[PDB]
Amino acid sequence: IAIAPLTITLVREEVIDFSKPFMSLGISIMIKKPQKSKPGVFSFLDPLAY
Amino acid sequence: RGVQMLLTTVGAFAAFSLMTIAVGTDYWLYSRGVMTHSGLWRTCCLFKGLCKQIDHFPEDADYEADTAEYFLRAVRASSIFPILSVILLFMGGLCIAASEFYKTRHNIILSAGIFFVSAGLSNIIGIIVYISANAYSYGWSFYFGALSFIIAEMVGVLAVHMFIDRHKQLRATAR
Repeated sequence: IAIAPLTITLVREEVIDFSKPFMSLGISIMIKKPQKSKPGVFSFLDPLAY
Repeated sequence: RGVQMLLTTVGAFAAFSLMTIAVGTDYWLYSRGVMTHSGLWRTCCLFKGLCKQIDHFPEDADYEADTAEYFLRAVRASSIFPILSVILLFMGGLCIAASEFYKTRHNIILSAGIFFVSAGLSNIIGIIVYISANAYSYGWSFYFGALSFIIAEMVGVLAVHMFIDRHKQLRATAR
């Protein structure tokens, strides 16, 4: 038996059995976080409009 | 009368040597990485007792989004503005000592006064650059630099005031 975070696909069904899916998810994209940016000169006018 | 000359010279050597010493050390005194001091070029610890080139404007952990690290950090690097104050002050004392003789009633004193006060502006602006980029206590010769800028400003006041005094003599005797 395979009790593990295994992704279920057609070809994987084509060879073995899977129970009903218990936890749903999607493909995820991960990056490095940048530091909290400081505005600078823009703070002179930044708010209230463009 | 000659009080203008006195205050002028004592302002020259005063703010000049004071700016130099400001370039020397005692610009920022605080815990290092452990406590040390630094003068925008190299920090010196209390290992302890030695020094190290500390003005490493780049550091190998950042993101550098867009002209923020490069332009600003580089501007604070090499201490351009305070060096501009150095050169401009040099022109200050040099051009005033030039104004000693070779009369040229009007142009010189006004000129050196202008470049001298504006030199002060370069000094303050540079200080702004420094305190800005540094983002705990300050160095004492830092206060020597600011005070140098101030005494410089007053010296410029006496300068231009003496210039318009000369104008008062000329236009006065003109009639």
